Amino acid sequence: RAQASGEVAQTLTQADQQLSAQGDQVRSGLESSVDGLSAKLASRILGVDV
Amino acid sequence: LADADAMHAKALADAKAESEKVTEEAKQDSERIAAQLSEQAGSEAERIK
Repeated sequence: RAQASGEVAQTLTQADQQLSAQGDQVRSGLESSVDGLSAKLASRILGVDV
Repeated sequence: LADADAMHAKALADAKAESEKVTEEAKQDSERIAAQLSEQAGSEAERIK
């Protein structure tokens, strides 16, 4: 039980690190995506493209 | 008195034999209970994983 708990905690920590880095990269991409996403959302809200 | 002394000797011999048999059975048990608890430990560890 203790060994499994320790291994699980280590896996959670390793995930919290690597997955956090992955999220940073995906956030960097989303930063470029924001402009187009907002433009299309505004176009839909107004209608008539734009 | 001779028969009673022989009965006591027979009782001691049979007690030794029965104690040996009981110890063997208890060792086999202890082994099986230990195996079952080890399997339970593995199951719990895999559930936590």
